[PDB]
Amino acid sequence: MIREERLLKVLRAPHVSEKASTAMEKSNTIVLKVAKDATKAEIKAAVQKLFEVEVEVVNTLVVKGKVKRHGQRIGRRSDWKKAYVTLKEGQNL
Amino acid sequence: MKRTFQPSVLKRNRSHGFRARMATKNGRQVLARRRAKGRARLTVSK
Amino acid sequence: MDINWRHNQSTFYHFTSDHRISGWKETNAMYVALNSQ
Amino acid sequence: AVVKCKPTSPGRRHVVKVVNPELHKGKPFAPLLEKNSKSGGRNNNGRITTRHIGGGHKQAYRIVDFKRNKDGIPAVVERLEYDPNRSANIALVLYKDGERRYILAPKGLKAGDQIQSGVDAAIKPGNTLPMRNIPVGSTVHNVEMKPGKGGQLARSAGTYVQIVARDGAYVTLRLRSGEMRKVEADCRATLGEVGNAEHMLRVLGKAGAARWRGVRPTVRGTAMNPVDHPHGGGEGRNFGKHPVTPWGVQTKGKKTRSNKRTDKFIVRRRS
RNA sequence: AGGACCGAACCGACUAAUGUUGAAAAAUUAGCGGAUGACUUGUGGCUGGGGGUGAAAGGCCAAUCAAACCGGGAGAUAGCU
RNA sequence: GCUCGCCGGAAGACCAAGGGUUCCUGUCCAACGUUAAUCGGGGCAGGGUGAGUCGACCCCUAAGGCGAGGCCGAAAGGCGUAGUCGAUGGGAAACAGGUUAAUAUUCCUGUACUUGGUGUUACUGCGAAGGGGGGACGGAGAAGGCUAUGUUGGCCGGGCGACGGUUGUCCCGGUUUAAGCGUGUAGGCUGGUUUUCCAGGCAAAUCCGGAAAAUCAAGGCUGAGGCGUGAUGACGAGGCACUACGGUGCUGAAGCAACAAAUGCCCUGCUUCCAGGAAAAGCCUCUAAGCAUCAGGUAACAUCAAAUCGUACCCCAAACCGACACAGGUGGUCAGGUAGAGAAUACCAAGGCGCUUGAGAGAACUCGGGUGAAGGAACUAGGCAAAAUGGUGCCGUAACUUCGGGAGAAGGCACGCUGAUAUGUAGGUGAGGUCCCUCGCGGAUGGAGCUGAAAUCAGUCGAAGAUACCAGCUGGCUGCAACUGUUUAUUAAAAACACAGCACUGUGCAAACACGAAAGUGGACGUAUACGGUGUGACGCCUGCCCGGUGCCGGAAGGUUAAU
Repeated sequence: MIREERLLKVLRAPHVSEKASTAMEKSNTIVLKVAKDATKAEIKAAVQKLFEVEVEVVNTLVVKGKVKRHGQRIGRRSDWKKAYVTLKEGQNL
Repeated sequence: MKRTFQPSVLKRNRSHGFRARMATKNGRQVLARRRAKGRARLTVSK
Repeated sequence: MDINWRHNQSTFYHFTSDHRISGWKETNAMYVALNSQ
Repeated sequence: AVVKCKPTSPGRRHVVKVVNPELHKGKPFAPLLEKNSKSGGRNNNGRITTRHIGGGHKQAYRIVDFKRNKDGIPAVVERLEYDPNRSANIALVLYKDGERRYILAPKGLKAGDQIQSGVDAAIKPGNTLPMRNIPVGSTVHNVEMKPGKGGQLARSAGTYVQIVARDGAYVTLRLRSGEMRKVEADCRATLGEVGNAEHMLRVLGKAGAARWRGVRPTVRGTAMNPVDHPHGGGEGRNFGKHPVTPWGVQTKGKKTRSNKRTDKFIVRRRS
């Protein structure tokens, strides 16, 4: 088991896209941004707990932040971890 | 025309990298002079 | 925008090619000197 | 045997190769092999210390028992194998207890010949026993310097050492170089002379035969420049100096032995 | 079998033309030599300045070599311009 | 969108290094693009990189680095043991179809495979930092069996054709299907089984090795491919139905054989020759100390786990290295049709491009080419350049020679197409049918069918039959260097260097010598048939005289002479 505080600081936000929508409606999977150091074990236990669904497997990746310039000053956006969580037959949210 | 600098980050880290500089006292003088001058990218590690 | 212009001068400030004038300009000066002995 | 190759190629004109069907054609004995990496003539400092060394074919070392301290057990020679690390040839020999070794092969030694060691071993070639038990004047190779150290003298092909006199404490040996030196009595030695005396009859034939043996080109002193060698320059084939080493020491005649520790053993010097 | 023969990849550079404020701080074009060997090449390592390495030209050692580069003595000295 | 052209052993496709969002969509033309710009690898925003099986991480080590102690060194520090790190190497397993604008061995569909932990059942000896095996591996040559893959025929679907003919020996397309499981082949290796004993494998050992017998003549190991399953699944030319007119849903015939054939597999093999051809871990056994009605191990079933990191895109290039959107440089993989020996070359298939200034005029002159009267090197330092020769088979070929060569010496003949030999030859491949055994992926047979040179005779056409690209100029005298090679990257490729060969000299091993204040290392895990230095430079005939000067070697009588 994983203690509550860790399991909580792991799911950050859901990611909205038309690839997300097709993944949501056709393959029954959800893509949402997770913590930087979060693993597939802690991600799967969270979606079982806070989202009361029947999670099957977790596919993860990290998107390197794009380099953008504001005015003349150059900068690099903070890189974030992406995650595909998939479920069996049930979801309402 | 093959030029002098054909890059390879494996050779680049092993020659002037941070652990290579820390391995001897003379590189420690180099790393001191990076700090004394105050360079941002003081080493070639990244 | 043009800092490279300040740097691209600094190419033949430390040349060594003695067969060319200022490192880049090709001439016949070799022959001229060879025959001016 | 030696054979002259037909000059069907310009490089094949002057090559005489030593053939020997008695040598084994199969792979050598597995548990007596170990890694021997090439050095290139460079020491631990990385600088070239002995030049003209580099390249060549890859070689695997073979542990040859130069000590011959397995005493009293009869042994039978299995086969004769090529050794790349020596001019001579080695003999894979099987002892009576069933454990195999590599020994440096004398002349008449072939497959099926018995090998014995110790004070009870017979006086026949290939047998190893203390020098005080050797008759004076016989053909002897694989000679120890200090007792129990392992064979150090007359190792390469065609070599032998003659016993001139036995004092009882010391034994005078006429070495292959023609030097007479004293050797203490109880050093072990092997009868006969080693069996590859025609090794000096081969000729390499071309430059590649010297290159793939690990020998590099050997640029001579007068083709150098004054900053590299004492010989050099001259606007075309000028020497005008006494011939010296590249480091300035005079060669071609100058003696350089300054040991002063083994001078008590040297009865008389080579000439 | 051959440091064999003819000839592509590959390695190289013998002749000529163009180019020479070039397309290129040494190349292109038509020919040219080796092409199973002393061959060639990818990856990593080793050898450092009066030192390395050199099938030896005083060549190569980051487009720099009859003594590399960077910093310091240093505002060297200059009866010279 | 229709044509034209270029590459097609690449100017196509996939990667590694390297780059770091250039990838996709929407949006704008300030600056960048050597022009315009609606376009972009440009600016802005959003989206996109999904792994038990791919690679990294991880186990193990090579060259080497670091280096507890240790040795040595004014200091800094140098070398180095036990160890530790270090891939370019060795170690477990995933394939076919489908999907996005951008991801695919990652996602979905279908079918698989591997390694650990735990539980249960059944059996009983487990057990190393140790022993042994295995990992384990040179170059070249030669086939044989295959396969990828291509050609032809059959089958299925479609078409009677812009201008003479075309229901035909007619024209176009397709004829695809993996991993895994089982069978066990073409081959290759090894005689097998049992028993007894032993100075070895530091101790020990049933294991390795060695020595005796008995018994049988067979087993074992390895092994491509084919075969059946996987798979009455997918795909499929096309058709049907809606069309955000871009495409999107539904449905779908034949789906075979012969020939040819790899540089890919058997093959880490076989044969052969010296230059004699990594290490260690995983893996398989052996025990030691201990454990010993346990701990464990083995076989079957069940269950859990296989984390983390990269996954876009370019990668022979506008994105890497070249200051540039640069005529340059950059390692690996795939490789079809015709002609062709061929990865040459010419035209093509799939695929990608027309090179980020165009439009005219048709001066001199410059650059890259084509042709040429007559002469044919008279030009010029010099046949520089240009021109010419070019392939296969056959005939024939001199001086000289180290007997190999020279030599493709030189110099000639034939080459297309059509028919006959022979309604395609010799040959290769080879079914049906017949017979015989172990009784199969068999053996003898047998020739259907397919493929198919080479030559002769006869006729024909052109000026020309190796008609295009491609593709040796030759001979005579001679200096130098024996030769293959190497060299001043970037004005010198040579007669220069090297070279095998020869000679002299040094060196007896703790060698000589070299790098190092030293320790230590190379030499060399080599031992005078070896190693170092110098000189000459195959081979043939040879290498004459001089030791006064210099150097080196030997000598110690006498003269001189340091510190003391």
